Amino acid sequence: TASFDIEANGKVYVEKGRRITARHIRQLEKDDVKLIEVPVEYIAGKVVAK
Amino acid sequence: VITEVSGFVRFTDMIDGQTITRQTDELTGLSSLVVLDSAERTAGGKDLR
Repeated sequence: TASFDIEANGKVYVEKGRRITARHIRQLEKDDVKLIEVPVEYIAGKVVAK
Repeated sequence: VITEVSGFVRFTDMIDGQTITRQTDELTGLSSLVVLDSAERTAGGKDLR
């Protein structure tokens, strides 16, 4: 459940609040979307490895 | 969840996005605000039943 707007190349793929479905995965795979922008609140939940 | 008195129904302590999600039924049309449990939502709506 993405808490932000997963978008790239000016095209909105996953809206803020909408969960990632299979169609969003197909869009992100067929369009070759790798780099995205995340807010500062998403990194607070992650755990550093090294 | 039938009631006893008659009147209007309003939403009290029901914030959209955290307490309730927007899950629109595709093959029927009659959508409804699906109320989630305490496990899926974060602490922002966990203490708001």
